Amino acid sequence: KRVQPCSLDPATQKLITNIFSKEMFKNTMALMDLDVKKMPLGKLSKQQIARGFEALEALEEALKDGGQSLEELSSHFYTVIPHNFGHSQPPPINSPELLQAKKDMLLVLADIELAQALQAVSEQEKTVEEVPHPLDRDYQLLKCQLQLLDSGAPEYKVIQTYLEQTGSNHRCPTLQHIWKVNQEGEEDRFQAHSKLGNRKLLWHGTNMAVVAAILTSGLRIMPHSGGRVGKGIYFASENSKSAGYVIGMKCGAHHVGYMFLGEVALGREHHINTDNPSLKSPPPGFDSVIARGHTEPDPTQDTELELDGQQVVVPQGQPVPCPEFSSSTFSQSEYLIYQESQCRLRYLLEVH
Ligand SMILES: COC(=O)[C@H](Cc1ccccc1)NC(=O)CCc1nc2ccccc2c(=O)[nH]1
Repeated sequence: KRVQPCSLDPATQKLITNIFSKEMFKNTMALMDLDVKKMPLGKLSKQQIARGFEALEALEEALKDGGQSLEELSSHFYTVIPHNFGHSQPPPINSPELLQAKKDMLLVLADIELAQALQAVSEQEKTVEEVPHPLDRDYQLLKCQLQLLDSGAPEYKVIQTYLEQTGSNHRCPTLQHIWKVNQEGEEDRFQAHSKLGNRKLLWHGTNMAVVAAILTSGLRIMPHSGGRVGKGIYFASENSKSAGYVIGMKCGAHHVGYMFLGEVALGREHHINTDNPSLKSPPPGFDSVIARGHTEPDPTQDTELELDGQQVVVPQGQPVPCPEFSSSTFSQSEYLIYQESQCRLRYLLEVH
Protein backbone atom coordinates (compact mmCIF):
# COMPACT_ATOMS: atom_id res chain seq x y z
CA LYS A 1 0.00 0.00 0.00
CA ARG A 2 1.70 3.17 -1.32
CA VAL A 3 1.63 6.17 1.10
CA GLN A 4 1.08 9.35 -0.96
CA PRO A 5 2.95 12.64 -0.17
CA CYS A 6 1.47 15.34 2.17
CA SER A 7 -0.16 18.13 0.13
CA LEU A 8 -0.76 20.28 3.22
CA ASP A 9 1.49 23.14 4.34
CA PRO A 10 3.40 23.02 7.73
CA ALA A 11 0.77 25.24 9.49
CA THR A 12 -2.11 22.93 8.30
CA GLN A 13 0.05 19.86 9.22
CA LYS A 14 0.36 21.22 12.86
CA LEU A 15 -3.38 22.02 13.07
CA ILE A 16 -4.37 18.47 11.88
CA THR A 17 -1.65 16.82 14.14
CA ASN A 18 -2.93 18.70 17.18
CA ILE A 19 -6.69 18.43 16.74
CA PHE A 20 -6.40 14.65 15.84
CA SER A 21 -3.76 13.64 18.48
CA LYS A 22 -4.66 10.66 20.74
CA GLU A 23 -2.30 12.22 23.42
CA MET A 24 -4.28 15.54 23.13
CA PHE A 25 -7.75 13.76 23.63
CA LYS A 26 -6.21 11.56 26.44
CA ASN A 27 -4.74 14.74 28.11
CA THR A 28 -8.13 16.59 27.72
CA MET A 29 -9.74 13.58 29.52
CA ALA A 30 -7.02 13.73 32.31
CA LEU A 31 -7.79 17.46 32.89
CA MET A 32 -11.57 16.63 33.10
CA ASP A 33 -10.37 14.26 35.97
CA LEU A 34 -11.37 11.11 33.94
CA ASP A 35 -9.66 7.69 34.51
CA VAL A 36 -8.08 6.96 31.04
CA LYS A 37 -6.76 3.62 32.37
CA LYS A 38 -10.40 2.50 33.13
CA MET A 39 -12.04 4.36 30.18
CA PRO A 40 -9.57 4.25 27.16
CA LEU A 41 -9.97 6.49 24.05
CA GLY A 42 -10.77 3.42 21.86
CA LYS A 43 -13.21 1.88 24.43
CA LEU A 44 -15.09 5.24 24.56
CA SER A 45 -18.49 4.54 22.93
CA LYS A 46 -21.84 6.26 22.11
CA GLN A 47 -23.52 3.66 24.48
CA GLN A 48 -21.28 4.71 27.48
CA ILE A 49 -22.06 8.45 26.98
CA ALA A 50 -25.83 7.71 26.53
CA ARG A 51 -25.64 5.75 29.85
CA GLY A 52 -23.65 8.60 31.46
CA PHE A 53 -26.28 11.16 30.38
CA GLU A 54 -29.00 8.64 31.54
CA ALA A 55 -27.28 8.60 35.00
CA LEU A 56 -27.29 12.46 35.07
CA GLU A 57 -31.00 12.39 33.94
CA ALA A 58 -31.83 10.40 37.14
CA LEU A 59 -29.84 12.88 39.35
CA GLU A 60 -31.62 15.91 37.76
CA GLU A 61 -35.01 14.40 38.86
CA ALA A 62 -33.73 13.90 42.45
CA LEU A 63 -32.86 17.65 42.89
CA LYS A 64 -36.24 18.68 41.35
CA ASP A 65 -39.37 11.61 47.00
CA GLY A 66 -39.18 7.94 48.11
CA GLY A 67 -36.71 6.61 45.53
CA GLN A 68 -32.88 6.30 45.63
CA SER A 69 -30.58 8.88 47.34
CA LEU A 70 -28.33 11.60 45.76
CA GLU A 71 -25.28 9.54 46.96
CA GLU A 72 -26.68 6.27 45.46
CA LEU A 73 -27.48 7.78 41.98
CA SER A 74 -24.11 9.70 41.83
CA SER A 75 -22.29 6.39 42.53
CA HIS A 76 -23.84 4.89 39.35
CA PHE A 77 -22.66 7.89 37.18
CA TYR A 78 -19.11 7.27 38.53
CA THR A 79 -19.50 3.48 37.88
CA VAL A 80 -20.41 4.38 34.23
CA ILE A 81 -17.98 7.33 33.66
CA PRO A 82 -14.81 6.54 35.71
CA HIS A 83 -12.91 9.48 37.24
CA ASN A 84 -9.41 9.44 38.79
CA PHE A 85 -9.82 10.68 42.42
CA GLY A 86 -6.67 8.98 43.83
CA HIS A 87 -8.65 5.81 44.81
CA SER A 88 -10.92 7.75 47.29
CA GLN A 89 -14.77 7.97 47.72
CA PRO A 90 -16.37 10.08 44.89
CA PRO A 91 -18.44 13.22 45.73
CA PRO A 92 -22.25 13.41 45.18
CA ILE A 93 -23.70 15.79 42.52
CA ASN A 94 -25.92 17.98 44.79
CA SER A 95 -26.43 21.28 42.85
CA PRO A 96 -27.68 22.57 39.39
CA GLU A 97 -24.11 24.01 38.90
CA LEU A 98 -22.36 20.61 39.37
CA LEU A 99 -25.14 18.90 37.30
CA GLN A 100 -24.40 21.15 34.26
CA ALA A 101 -20.61 20.89 34.96
CA LYS A 102 -20.82 17.06 34.70
CA LYS A 103 -23.14 17.58 31.61
CA ASP A 104 -20.56 19.88 29.87
CA MET A 105 -17.80 17.23 30.50
CA LEU A 106 -19.93 14.58 28.58
CA LEU A 107 -20.53 17.12 25.76
CA VAL A 108 -16.71 17.24 25.26
CA LEU A 109 -16.31 13.41 25.48
CA ALA A 110 -19.08 13.12 22.76
CA ASP A 111 -16.80 15.20 20.42
CA ILE A 112 -13.72 13.20 21.61
CA GLU A 113 -15.68 9.98 20.62
CA LEU A 114 -17.05 11.62 17.43
CA ALA A 115 -13.46 12.38 16.16
CA GLN A 116 -12.53 8.76 17.00
CA ALA A 117 -15.54 7.24 15.12
CA LEU A 118 -14.77 9.71 12.26
CA GLN A 119 -11.21 8.16 11.91
CA ALA A 120 -12.65 4.62 11.33
CA VAL A 121 -11.24 2.88 8.21
CA SER A 122 -13.97 2.22 5.59
CA GLU A 123 -13.90 -0.94 3.39
CA GLN A 124 -13.49 1.35 0.29
CA GLU A 125 -10.07 2.34 1.80
CA LYS A 126 -9.38 -1.44 2.28
CA THR A 127 -10.17 -2.52 -1.36
CA VAL A 128 -7.89 0.40 -2.51
CA GLU A 129 -4.11 -0.46 -2.98
CA GLU A 130 -2.85 3.10 -2.04
CA VAL A 131 -3.29 5.24 1.04
CA PRO A 132 -3.04 9.08 1.46
CA HIS A 133 -0.61 10.65 3.97
CA PRO A 134 -2.25 10.24 7.47
CA LEU A 135 -2.49 14.09 7.77
CA ASP A 136 -4.18 14.39 4.30
CA ARG A 137 -6.65 11.56 5.30
CA ASP A 138 -7.67 13.34 8.55
CA TYR A 139 -8.04 16.61 6.53
CA GLN A 140 -10.33 14.80 4.01
CA LEU A 141 -12.27 13.27 7.01
CA LEU A 142 -13.41 16.74 8.23
CA LYS A 143 -15.19 17.37 4.81
CA CYS A 144 -14.18 21.02 5.54
CA GLN A 145 -12.00 23.48 3.62
CA LEU A 146 -9.38 25.39 5.63
CA GLN A 147 -7.59 28.20 3.81
CA LEU A 148 -4.43 29.57 5.51
CA LEU A 149 -4.40 33.40 5.02
CA ASP A 150 -1.38 35.79 4.98
CA SER A 151 -0.76 39.53 5.91
CA GLY A 152 -1.83 40.65 2.39
CA ALA A 153 -5.50 39.61 2.84
CA PRO A 154 -8.54 42.00 3.19
CA GLU A 155 -9.61 40.24 6.44
CA TYR A 156 -6.11 39.73 8.08
CA LYS A 157 -5.65 43.28 9.60
CA VAL A 158 -9.42 43.24 10.45
CA ILE A 159 -9.16 40.02 12.63
CA GLN A 160 -5.66 41.09 14.01
CA THR A 161 -7.19 44.28 15.56
CA TYR A 162 -10.35 42.32 16.72
CA LEU A 163 -8.09 39.86 18.67
CA GLU A 164 -5.76 42.66 20.06
CA GLN A 165 -8.29 45.32 21.28
CA THR A 166 -10.92 42.87 22.73
CA GLY A 167 -8.30 40.36 24.04
CA SER A 168 -7.24 40.42 27.76
CA ASN A 169 -4.88 43.43 28.39
CA HIS A 170 -2.09 41.49 30.14
CA ARG A 171 -2.75 37.86 29.02
CA CYS A 172 -2.86 38.78 25.25
CA PRO A 173 -3.27 35.68 22.96
CA THR A 174 -0.34 35.74 20.50
CA LEU A 175 -1.75 35.16 16.96
CA GLN A 176 0.15 32.74 14.68
CA HIS A 177 -2.17 31.55 11.86
CA ILE A 178 -5.64 32.29 10.38
CA TRP A 179 -7.57 29.66 8.32
CA LYS A 180 -10.54 30.72 6.21
CA VAL A 181 -13.16 28.07 7.01
CA ASN A 182 -15.76 26.79 4.52
CA GLN A 183 -17.87 23.87 5.78
CA GLU A 184 -19.54 21.90 2.98
CA GLY A 185 -23.18 21.39 3.99
CA GLU A 186 -23.27 24.46 6.32
CA GLU A 187 -23.49 26.85 3.28
CA ASP A 188 -27.21 26.28 2.31
CA ARG A 189 -28.68 26.36 5.89
CA PHE A 190 -27.15 29.87 6.46
CA GLN A 191 -28.13 30.96 2.87
CA ALA A 192 -31.81 30.52 3.95
CA HIS A 193 -31.30 33.30 6.57
CA SER A 194 -30.68 35.87 3.70
CA LYS A 195 -33.97 37.60 4.76
CA LEU A 196 -32.49 37.97 8.31
CA GLY A 197 -29.93 40.79 8.75
CA ASN A 198 -27.92 42.24 11.73
CA ARG A 199 -24.81 40.22 10.75
CA LYS A 200 -21.90 40.19 13.24
CA LEU A 201 -18.58 38.23 13.27
CA LEU A 202 -18.36 37.00 16.85
CA TRP A 203 -15.77 34.88 18.74
CA HIS A 204 -16.29 31.30 20.06
CA GLY A 205 -13.73 29.55 22.27
CA THR A 206 -13.40 25.79 22.82
CA ASN A 207 -10.83 23.27 24.09
CA MET A 208 -8.66 21.50 21.39
CA ALA A 209 -10.63 18.14 21.68
CA VAL A 210 -13.89 19.53 20.11
CA VAL A 211 -12.23 21.62 17.25
CA ALA A 212 -12.43 18.65 14.76
CA ALA A 213 -16.12 17.91 15.61
CA ILE A 214 -16.91 21.63 14.88
CA LEU A 215 -14.80 21.33 11.66
CA THR A 216 -17.03 18.34 10.70
CA SER A 217 -20.51 19.18 12.04
CA GLY A 218 -20.46 22.93 12.69
CA LEU A 219 -21.73 24.59 15.87
CA ARG A 220 -24.65 22.74 17.49
CA ILE A 221 -27.48 22.90 20.08
CA MET A 222 -26.86 19.54 21.77
CA PRO A 223 -29.42 17.67 23.90
CA HIS A 224 -28.37 18.29 27.60
CA SER A 225 -26.58 21.59 26.59
CA GLY A 226 -27.11 24.88 28.47
CA GLY A 227 -25.74 27.59 30.74
CA ARG A 228 -26.37 31.13 32.11
CA VAL A 229 -28.81 32.00 29.23
CA GLY A 230 -30.09 28.59 27.93
CA LYS A 231 -29.95 26.01 25.08
CA GLY A 232 -28.29 28.15 22.36
CA ILE A 233 -24.81 28.71 20.84
CA TYR A 234 -22.63 31.06 22.92
CA PHE A 235 -20.69 34.00 21.30
CA ALA A 236 -18.65 36.87 22.86
CA SER A 237 -17.81 40.21 21.19
CA GLU A 238 -14.74 40.45 23.52
CA ASN A 239 -11.89 37.97 22.93
CA SER A 240 -11.05 37.67 26.70
CA LYS A 241 -14.52 36.01 27.47
CA SER A 242 -14.15 33.33 24.73
CA ALA A 243 -10.37 32.60 25.50
CA GLY A 244 -11.31 31.50 29.06
CA TYR A 245 -12.74 28.22 27.63
CA VAL A 246 -9.59 27.61 25.54
CA ILE A 247 -7.38 25.35 27.70
CA GLY A 248 -3.82 26.02 26.59
CA MET A 249 -1.88 22.79 25.86
CA LYS A 250 1.91 22.81 26.56
CA CYS A 251 4.36 22.40 23.61
CA GLY A 252 7.93 23.17 24.70
CA ALA A 253 8.16 26.79 25.95
CA HIS A 254 4.93 27.77 24.06
CA HIS A 255 1.16 27.05 24.64
CA VAL A 256 -1.22 25.91 21.87
CA GLY A 257 -4.77 27.21 21.51
CA TYR A 258 -7.31 27.21 18.65
CA MET A 259 -10.17 29.78 18.50
CA PHE A 260 -13.25 30.03 16.21
CA LEU A 261 -14.86 33.09 14.47
CA GLY A 262 -18.48 32.46 13.52
CA GLU A 263 -20.86 34.56 11.42
CA VAL A 264 -23.87 35.28 13.64
CA ALA A 265 -27.15 36.44 11.96
CA LEU A 266 -28.98 38.01 14.95
CA GLY A 267 -31.88 39.92 13.29
CA ARG A 268 -34.22 41.54 15.90
CA GLU A 269 -32.20 41.08 19.08
CA HIS A 270 -33.76 40.89 22.60
CA HIS A 271 -31.41 42.27 25.29
CA ILE A 272 -31.17 41.16 28.97
CA ASN A 273 -29.27 41.94 32.23
CA THR A 274 -30.20 38.80 34.30
CA ASP A 275 -29.38 35.07 34.03
CA ASN A 276 -32.12 32.82 32.59
CA PRO A 277 -30.93 29.17 32.29
CA SER A 278 -34.55 28.10 31.40
CA LEU A 279 -34.26 29.57 27.81
CA LYS A 280 -34.79 27.33 24.75
CA SER A 281 -35.47 30.07 22.12
CA PRO A 282 -35.88 33.94 22.12
CA PRO A 283 -39.30 35.72 22.77
CA PRO A 284 -41.62 35.75 19.62
CA GLY A 285 -40.66 38.23 16.88
CA PHE A 286 -37.00 38.02 18.04
CA ASP A 287 -34.28 35.75 16.53
CA SER A 288 -31.49 36.22 19.16
CA VAL A 289 -31.12 36.92 22.92
CA ILE A 290 -28.10 39.00 23.98
CA ALA A 291 -26.99 39.16 27.66
CA ARG A 292 -25.67 42.75 27.78
CA GLY A 293 -22.44 43.33 29.68
CA HIS A 294 -20.81 46.11 31.77
CA THR A 295 -18.20 46.64 28.99
CA GLU A 296 -18.48 46.44 25.16
CA PRO A 297 -16.14 47.30 22.20
CA ASP A 298 -17.37 50.91 21.35
CA PRO A 299 -19.63 50.36 18.27
CA THR A 300 -18.08 53.57 16.76
CA GLN A 301 -14.70 51.87 16.04
CA ASP A 302 -16.59 49.05 14.14
CA THR A 303 -15.66 47.83 10.60
CA GLU A 304 -17.52 45.61 8.08
CA LEU A 305 -16.86 42.71 5.66
CA GLU A 306 -18.50 41.35 2.49
CA LEU A 307 -18.78 37.60 3.16
CA ASP A 308 -20.83 36.01 0.28
CA GLY A 309 -22.48 39.33 -0.75
CA GLN A 310 -23.62 40.15 2.84
CA GLN A 311 -22.44 42.85 5.29
CA VAL A 312 -21.00 41.44 8.52
CA VAL A 313 -20.27 43.91 11.37
CA VAL A 314 -16.73 43.42 12.81
CA PRO A 315 -16.02 45.12 16.21
CA GLN A 316 -12.47 46.61 16.11
CA GLY A 317 -12.47 48.85 19.22
CA GLN A 318 -11.43 48.36 22.86
CA PRO A 319 -14.14 47.60 25.50
CA VAL A 320 -15.92 50.69 26.94
CA PRO A 321 -18.31 51.01 29.98
CA CYS A 322 -22.04 50.59 29.24
CA PRO A 323 -24.21 52.76 31.58
CA GLU A 324 -27.51 51.34 30.16
CA PHE A 325 -26.30 47.96 31.50
CA SER A 326 -24.10 49.32 34.41
CA SER A 327 -26.05 46.98 36.82
CA SER A 328 -26.16 43.87 34.53
CA THR A 329 -25.41 40.43 36.07
CA PHE A 330 -22.94 39.82 33.14
CA SER A 331 -19.56 41.69 33.18
CA GLN A 332 -19.07 41.01 29.41
CA SER A 333 -21.65 40.50 26.61
CA GLU A 334 -22.91 36.96 25.66
CA TYR A 335 -24.69 36.47 22.26
CA LEU A 336 -27.22 33.57 22.03
CA ILE A 337 -28.77 32.06 18.87
CA TYR A 338 -31.33 29.28 19.21
CA GLN A 339 -31.10 27.64 15.75
CA GLU A 340 -27.81 26.23 14.33
CA SER A 341 -28.77 27.47 10.79
CA GLN A 342 -28.10 31.13 11.95
CA CYS A 343 -24.33 30.34 12.23
CA ARG A 344 -21.62 29.61 9.69
CA LEU A 345 -17.98 29.48 10.71
CA ARG A 346 -15.71 31.94 9.06
CA TYR A 347 -12.25 31.66 10.65
CA LEU A 348 -9.95 29.33 12.64
CA LEU A 349 -7.16 31.06 14.61
CA GLU A 350 -3.91 29.75 16.08
CA VAL A 351 -3.00 31.51 19.32
CA HIS A 352 0.02 31.10 21.63
C1 LIG B 1 -14.85 22.30 24.52
O1 LIG B 1 -15.70 23.38 24.10
C2 LIG B 1 -15.96 24.15 25.20
O2 LIG B 1 -15.06 24.86 25.75
C3 LIG B 1 -17.41 24.19 25.82
C4 LIG B 1 -18.62 23.23 25.93
C5 LIG B 1 -18.79 22.67 24.78
C6 LIG B 1 -19.49 23.26 23.75
C7 LIG B 1 -19.57 22.60 22.54
C8 LIG B 1 -18.99 21.34 22.38
C9 LIG B 1 -18.32 20.76 23.43
C10 LIG B 1 -18.21 21.44 24.63
N1 LIG B 1 -17.93 25.49 25.53
C11 LIG B 1 -18.02 26.09 24.35
O3 LIG B 1 -17.72 25.72 23.23
C12 LIG B 1 -18.59 27.39 24.43
C13 LIG B 1 -17.62 28.10 25.29
C14 LIG B 1 -17.93 29.34 25.19
N2 LIG B 1 -18.84 29.75 26.07
C15 LIG B 1 -19.14 31.03 26.03
C16 LIG B 1 -20.05 31.47 26.96
C17 LIG B 1 -20.38 32.81 26.96
C18 LIG B 1 -19.80 33.71 26.06
C19 LIG B 1 -18.92 33.24 25.13
C20 LIG B 1 -18.55 31.93 25.08
C21 LIG B 1 -17.61 31.48 24.13
O4 LIG B 1 -17.08 32.19 23.26
N3 LIG B 1 -17.27 30.14 24.19
